[PDB]
Amino acid sequence: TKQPEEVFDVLEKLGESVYKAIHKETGQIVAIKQVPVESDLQEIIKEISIMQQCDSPHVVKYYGSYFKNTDLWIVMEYCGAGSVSDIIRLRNKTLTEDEIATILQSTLKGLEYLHFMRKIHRDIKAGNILLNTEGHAKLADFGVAGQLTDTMAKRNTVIGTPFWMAPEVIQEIGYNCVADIWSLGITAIEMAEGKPPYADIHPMRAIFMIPTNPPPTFRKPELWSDNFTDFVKQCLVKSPEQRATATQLLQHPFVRSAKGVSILRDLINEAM
Ligand SMILES: COCCNC(=O)Nc1cc(F)c(Oc2ccnc3[nH]cc(-c4ccn(C(C)C)n4)c23)c(F)c1
Repeated sequence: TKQPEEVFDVLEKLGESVYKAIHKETGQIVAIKQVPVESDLQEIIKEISIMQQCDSPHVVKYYGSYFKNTDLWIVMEYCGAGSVSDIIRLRNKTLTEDEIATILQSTLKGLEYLHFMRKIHRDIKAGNILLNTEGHAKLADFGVAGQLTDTMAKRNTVIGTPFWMAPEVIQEIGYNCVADIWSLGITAIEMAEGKPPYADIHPMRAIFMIPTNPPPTFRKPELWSDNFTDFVKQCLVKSPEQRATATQLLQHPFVRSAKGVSILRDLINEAM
């Protein structure tokens, strides 16, 4: 119930509108997203309602909102390294298997938690996985997330970002939490190659082919271990009923043996 600029000292812009700020009472660094109150709020409202219901170390926290002048200030957990796709672009380097194993282990714990709560993220991609400066990965951008309920055991909205969308999401048939596991497999290729399969095709053409085409594979299979190859194959099983869960993939040899967040220390330092 206090004015936002007496609670927060706003520092630099982080994105275009998102700012770094200090919570003046604890010295904790936060991210503040500022949107005009007169803008289209549909996805911000959806996003904030999903984040408010989540309490996981693997999901970006929401701390609250304020009116300031004619803007809405949305206060969130600060992830100082930015997104995985920011880190790939900034270093001009794809991630090693070990870096990918460590990031995807934390991503999978975030998926396991969301899936237990009957949430589907629906936009899993390197752009939507943020790292804090200590190297802990967090799921962000709940703008298109779905909620299963007792009476609605499936969603059927064709939604997501085309290159990352599961075949059953593109097709008319309903789907459930394991749509995110397909998106995770595409994200694994994205982190290893810098872009998803079909990145150079028109998105609306790519969406037409994903349901009919075989599961994608690495562009240069000889670069990658049997474990990494098998991990991607399990993620990209076309049958949703047969596809591995987040819990099961946490035991996959590629993930189960991942190094701690220290292997991301070089990576984060170079990026920042
Ligand atoms: C030219 O290409 C682009 C350049 N890169 C670039 O803009 N990266 C970048 C990456 C970010 F993650 C980013 O946002 C954050 C940064 C730190 N900590 C955060 N905590 C929460 C967020 C965040 C930002 C936006 N959201 C909404 C989905 C509600 N949430 C956040 C941002 F503002 C910018």
